[PDB]
Amino acid sequence: MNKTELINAVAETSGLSKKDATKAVDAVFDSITEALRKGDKVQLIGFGNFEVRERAARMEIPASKVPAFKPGKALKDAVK
Amino acid sequence: MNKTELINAVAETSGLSKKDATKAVDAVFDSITEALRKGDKVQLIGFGNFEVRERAARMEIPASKVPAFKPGKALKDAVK
Repeated sequence: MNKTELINAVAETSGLSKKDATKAVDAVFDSITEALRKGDKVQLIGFGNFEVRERAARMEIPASKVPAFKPGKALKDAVK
Repeated sequence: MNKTELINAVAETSGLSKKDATKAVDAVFDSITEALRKGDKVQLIGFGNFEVRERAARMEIPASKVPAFKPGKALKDAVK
């Protein structure tokens, strides 16, 4: 499933037009990206959580930030 | 940021009403969950990819499926 297909699925099940579904899909992902940028954690009931972890400085290799996702029980169970 | 706050952010930036933004947010996450359930991979340009990995059977511990996320370059760079 790619982005175009996700937008089509969102449009079809929500009743929004494809133009509005597009706006909403972009806003979801842009919002999550902005929250992480600020160093906040995005906690979504049922789905999972997004957070940023810092990878430690070492061996003359600087520290860096890594976006990460932890699946929630609901997603873990649906996939099993 | 929790789900309610994500919905508010989506409503505010997309121009949709909070009721429609709710529908769209749920559809995004339900769609991604359904795609994984089917064993498909969700590839979203800029953000990242979701996929299911099988954890191997071993030591009289059965195999199991794990939902996973790989961040895309765009998200990696925005967060750094």
